[PDB]
This record gives sequence, structure tokens and C-alpha cells, in this order.
Amino acid sequence: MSNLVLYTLHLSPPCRAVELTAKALGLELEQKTINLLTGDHLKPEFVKLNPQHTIPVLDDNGTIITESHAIMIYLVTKYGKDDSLYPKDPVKQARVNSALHFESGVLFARMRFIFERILFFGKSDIPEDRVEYVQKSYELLEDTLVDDFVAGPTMTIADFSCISTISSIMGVVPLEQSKHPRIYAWIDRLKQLPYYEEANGGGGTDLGKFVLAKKEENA
Amino acid sequence: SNLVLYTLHLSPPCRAVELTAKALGLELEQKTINLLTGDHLKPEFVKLNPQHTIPVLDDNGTIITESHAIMIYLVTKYGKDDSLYPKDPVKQARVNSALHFESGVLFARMRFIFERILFFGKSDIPEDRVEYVQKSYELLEDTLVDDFVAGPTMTIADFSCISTISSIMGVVPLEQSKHPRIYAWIDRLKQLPYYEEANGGGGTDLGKFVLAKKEENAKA
Ligand SMILES: CCCCCCSC[C@H](NC(=O)CC[C@H]([NH3+])C(=O)O)C(=O)NCC(=O)O
Ligand SMILES: CCCCCCSC[C@H](NC(=O)CC[C@H]([NH3+])C(=O)O)C(=O)NCC(=O)O
Repeated sequence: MSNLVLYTLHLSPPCRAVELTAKALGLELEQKTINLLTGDHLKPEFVKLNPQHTIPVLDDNGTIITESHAIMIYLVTKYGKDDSLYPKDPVKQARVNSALHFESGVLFARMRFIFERILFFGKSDIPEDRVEYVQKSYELLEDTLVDDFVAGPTMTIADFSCISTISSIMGVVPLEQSKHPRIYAWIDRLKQLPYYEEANGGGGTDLGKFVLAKKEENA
Repeated sequence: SNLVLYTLHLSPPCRAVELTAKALGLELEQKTINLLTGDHLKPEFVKLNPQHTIPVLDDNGTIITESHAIMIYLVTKYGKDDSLYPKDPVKQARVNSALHFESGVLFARMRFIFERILFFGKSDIPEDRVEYVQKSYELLEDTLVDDFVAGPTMTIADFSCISTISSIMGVVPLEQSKHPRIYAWIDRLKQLPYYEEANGGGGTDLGKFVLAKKEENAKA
């Protein structure tokens, strides 16, 4: 059939989670750039694909899938050769599902509460409370990492959500190494992947850099 | 033997679980975790959930944290059919997408509003917080193309959404004339014979309690 299509932007953290998932699955993704910065997500063809007007959005031969965590689950279920990235055991799957919602309701939400007002609303500060909210999220991630990976002894799509966000926010709200030895060790694991820098590492670094740059530019 | 829920009825994600349990005909044994007295910060609770949030499910020794994971787990283990959580990958992707919209958008913005009031002695709701919330309503309204959030059928994504929306509309006004789809979706849900007991009273009461805490904090 047709190559999977991702409506996407490499700077976007949930887009990078899907790109790591694809690489892990040995899937090739056709990327169509939706540039948020020149407003492409609000242009009206894109709004028909996604009424929430967010990226990523998946086009699988006419089946449209919105939302990074739904996209990654969809890809593993349909294109996985096993369920190592997304367990089929109800209990180990619950540990993954709980970690995905941690990423969306805590890690990504708090990051967005910090980045969006700068990238999109023209602000030039990061308030004391935002810093504390984010740093609290780092601490929750540290406490969750009782195992090598976020949702157990094995790497799952919940690791990809988590690192796509953490690698972006770390260079704005500092993640100090000694308060956070478990996160540090975990980053190291994921960096061992052959596709890590390419599918996430650098896009994360660059998003952090870009927010600081646009913030001096807003002050 | 008893499925146990570590819970507080005012908490939206606890009520989402309560709705799901009713929809499946399950009976939950509820154990109070009083967040207002820091029950969740105690070592006994942190052992159950290192993120120290409610709800936590205890299924005969098996510990399942996080409302959305718990609802899935429960439908997976106890559902007689798949209508509340589909097996079909595409249909299921539309529910999973609404669940992450509830956690990442509806709940996270409601908590960005409530938490500072209930725990940090704040008397205000900053302007931007109100704007985040109003924007969450508009996104939900645009999502409701069908009768329910993830299609023509009611799913666990409806329980998660209403538990929250029923709590925040008490505090940040959800204007009827601008959100007629949300109002019609609410009326569908309140038809459920277990709606009031499982959700309606708690949602209303959390709204009230936030409004009362806010006034209290503005005195002293
Ligand atoms: C260059 C910076 C990249 C932006 C950083 C935030 S990620 C992009 C943002 N995406 C989301 O909010 C997606 C959240 C959703 N939970 C998912 O995981 O897909 C968006 O499309 N926002 C557009 C909108 O919401 O209107
Ligand atoms: C008076 C009732 C008001 C409670 C409203 C917020 S709900 C309770 C709050 N729960 C959560 O954040 C859980 C959200 C999570 N994604 C889920 O759905 O399980 C909590 O335990 N918070 C504790 C913490 O983070 O320390």
C-alpha cells in the first residue's frame, strides 16, 4: 500500500516520540512538515485532519490517527512483530499505560505551560512557579524509574514519550545530575540506541535552545 | 475477593473509575486517601505509587495506578463486551486519543487552576489559567462531531472527560450558547442511572469546595 505519512515537525517532542517508535519498528515514515511557527497547523486543510489542530497526525492509507501516544500504540499493534514496545499482558500494559498518561498529563503539560507562552504568546520570562512545577515533574520521573526503563526492565514506547519531552525541557529548566542519578543513567541507556541522536537527541537540544533564543528576543 | 480503590470522591480521576466500575457492574471497596491532610504523602501510600496520586487500584494484591490505565485494565479483565474500550485498532486509537486529550489537556489545565487554591493558599485564578481552560472547552466542543467524544458509542473516554468537565465548569464558566455540543453530550451522560451517585455530586462538590477555599484564602 502507501508509505505511512506523518504530519510533523522535528522540533516537536511528541513528533520525535513517533519517529523513535517508527525506527524501533523498522518502519519508514513519509514526513510532511507542519511548521507551527508559520502557522501551518491552523491552515484549513490541516484542521479537517485534526480539529484539535495539534501535531503529530498519522495518515495510514486513508486511516487518520491523531495524538502521539495513540499513534505509537497503533503502530506497534498493527506493525509490531512482537509486543516488546507495547506489552499485551493486561498488568504490564497497565504499567505502560500509566507511564504514557504521566508523560501527557505531567511531563509534556508542564513543559508546554512553560514553552507555549514564550513561543506563541510572546512572553520573555519563566515565572518561579513554572520552574517549580517542572522541577517537581523531574523528581516524579526519578521516583518512577525504580527499574532501568520508565515502565519496567525493558524499553517501551513510554520511554520514547518521556525522553522526547525531557530532552527538550532539560536545557531550559535545568535537570541537575546529582539530584537526578536515575534519569541520567536512563538517558545513557537510550543514547545507546543507533537511531537516538537522529530521531530525537538533537531535535530536543535545538527546541530547548530555540525557546531561550525566542525568549531573549521577546524581552 | 474485593477490588479496592484508593480514592477521594471529590477527585475527578477517582470518579472516572467509579463510573467505569458502575458501567461494568463491578463493586468497589473504597479506601479514603485524604489529600487535604496529606494522606498521599505518607510512606504507606508512596509505597503504592511513587508519583503519590489517586486513584490507585488494588486488585487482590495487584496494584494498578493512574485512572486511564485502571479503566482499561478493568474493561480488559471484567468487560463482557468491548463497547467501553474497543479491541479494533482504529476504533481503539480514537479512544486512546481522547484519553490523552483528557489527561494532557482537560485535567492538566483544571489542576493548573485548582492546585494552587486547594494546597498553596492562593486566592486568585490568574487570567492565563482561565484562558487555558476556556481553550480546553473549545477543543472539546470541536472534538464532539459524534454523540460521544470518541465516536457514536459511549466509551471510557466519556467517563474521564465528564468527571473533569463536571468539576471545572463550577469554577471557570462553560457558556452554554458557545458550547452546545458539550451541553448535549452532558445531557446524554446524565441519563445513565448511576450518573448522580458515581459522578454528579462529587463534580459539583469539588467546584463548590474550590470556590469556598478561594474565598477562605482571600481573608487569611
Ligand atoms: C517548535 C515547537 C514545537 C511545539 C512544542 C509542543 S508540541 C506541538 C503541539 N502538540 C501537542 O500539543 C500534542 C499533544 C498530544 N498529547 C500528542 O501527544 O500528540 C501542537 O501541535 N500545538 C499546536 C496547537 O495546539 O495549536
Ligand atoms: C480535594 C480534591 C481535589 C483533587 C483534585 C486533583 S485529583 C487528585 C490528584 N490526582 C492526580 O493528579 C491523578 C491524575 C492522573 N493522571 C490520573 O488520572 O490518575 C492527586 O492525587 N494529587 C496529589 C499529588 O500530586 O500530590
